[PDB]
Amino acid sequence: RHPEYYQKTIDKEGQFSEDEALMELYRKLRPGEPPTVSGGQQLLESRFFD
Amino acid sequence: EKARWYAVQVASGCEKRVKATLEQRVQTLDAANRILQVEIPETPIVKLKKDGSRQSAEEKVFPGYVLVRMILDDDAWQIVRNTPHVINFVGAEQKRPYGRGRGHVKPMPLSPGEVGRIFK
Amino acid sequence: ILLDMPLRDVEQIVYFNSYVVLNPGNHSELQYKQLLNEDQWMEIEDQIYAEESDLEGIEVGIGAEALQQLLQDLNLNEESEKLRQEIAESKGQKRAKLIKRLRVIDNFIGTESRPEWMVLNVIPVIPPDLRPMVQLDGGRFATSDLNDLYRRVINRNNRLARLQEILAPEIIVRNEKRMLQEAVDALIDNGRRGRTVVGANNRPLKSLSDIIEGKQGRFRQNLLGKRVDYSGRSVIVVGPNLKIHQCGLP
RNA sequence: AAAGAGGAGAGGUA
DNA sequence: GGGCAGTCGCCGTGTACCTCTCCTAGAGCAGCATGCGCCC
DNA sequence: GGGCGCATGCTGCTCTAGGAGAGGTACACGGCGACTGCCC
Ligand SMILES: Nc1ccn([C@@H]2O[C@H](COP(=O)(O)OP(=O)(O)OP(=O)(O)O)[C@@H](O)[C@H]2O)c(=O)n1
Repeated sequence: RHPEYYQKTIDKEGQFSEDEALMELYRKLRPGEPPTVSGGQQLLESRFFD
Repeated sequence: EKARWYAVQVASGCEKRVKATLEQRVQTLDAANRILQVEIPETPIVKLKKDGSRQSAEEKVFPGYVLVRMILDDDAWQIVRNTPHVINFVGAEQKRPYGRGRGHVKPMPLSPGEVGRIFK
Repeated sequence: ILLDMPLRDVEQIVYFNSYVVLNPGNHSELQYKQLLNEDQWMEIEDQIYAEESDLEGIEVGIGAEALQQLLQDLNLNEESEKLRQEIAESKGQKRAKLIKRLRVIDNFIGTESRPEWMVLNVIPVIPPDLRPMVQLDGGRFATSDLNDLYRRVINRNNRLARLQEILAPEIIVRNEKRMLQEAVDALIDNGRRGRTVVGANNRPLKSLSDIIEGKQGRFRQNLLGKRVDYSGRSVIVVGPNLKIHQCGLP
């Protein structure tokens, strides 16, 4: 209902695609391990949807 | 060939199960080109029983590790690390960034001289 | 404090997470007591093993315990003189730190101790009557926590010795050394550094330091207070017609 | 001659 | 260079007494008593 | 039908182990000392 409030977050944090977002999620959730799109998808699915 | 030898840490008394499960998984996944052969080296040694006779039974030379010949790639690493009764690879440990617990272990192959020595 | 290094570097040399340069040799970038890494050590190994010249300075970089060697190279008198000279031309928080180090050094001169004694080669074992086994349970036996830790230490030591005897590859031996160090640490003080050893149920075991520590430790339970013989206890009622120095006993 | 060993939970009385 | 200010981890938190229960580890391997099939 | 031989479920001896999380997580509150950030 107030889209101009989220614009600050979008600007100061940058934009992501699906694959880039998944890679970032893997990077921050599992430090050290090599990032992978399928891996991050697996963490998301096993976390909030299984 | 880029297939190198690595050592994998497994559970106690769970090496035959790990070998069978890993070979079955790699066969059923059609990934036999990445992972070639797994092994548990053994050696028969005198095993003197109640009397003076030696049973000469086989015992493991590395009780707790299994050897794997494979090409180290990301996907094959993912399949290997997901096998049950497998703790982690053997290599160079790394410092955990934040919090407690273990870090990330970078695998390291056995040198040609060593792998020659173990394999007679 | 003695080695003049941050705690993180010392903790990384132990537990097999980094290398340390014990001898710079005739190199231009290497320094004494310099932390290295696996990739960097690989680069220096490639440089030295290229069969080239000017590098025959015997570079000794050993990533191990490697603390006994660093503590054996200390000369107390020379360092004492150097610190005393350097104290005067300093001020502020820079001075105080040096002062601290000086303190410790002079201690090791007063007691005529060796700084390398902080690394252990032999381990004492307590008498068996202070850790009883107990023969209840009909057919089973009672649980004592010191025995489990001693057994784990002995098992790891025997495995490491057997592996070292048959000339195993030197990537499996370091694993056994790390587990032996962790086992000894758990025996001495449980949970001080890393994870805690857990018994049957998710309940931590009792180490040697947990026997003398707190309100239920030896000091505050068995030495400053005791149970006694020739004692009784009972309910009290009111007795009139008594004298102020008298009491009634059943 | 012999005879109890510790530990962990839950609930009470001044 | 010189810090302020902020953050993270370790230490500590009254005294005596009474009763009830559950647990000393858990999985592999071989011995054994039982059930069922077989040949006369 | 009946004695005998083999398969099999039940159970006790043994040993060994002992690693590492799986997740049982997020969960008190104050005081003090030891690092680290981002600026003047
Ligand atoms: N947590 C507690 C509770 C009680 N007590 C002891 O028990 C007494 C309580 O006495 P009680 O008979 O319960 O109450 P009184 O205050 O004496 O009042 P009254 O007898 O009139 O009811 C306290 O004073 C104290 O000596 C204590 O030490 N600690």
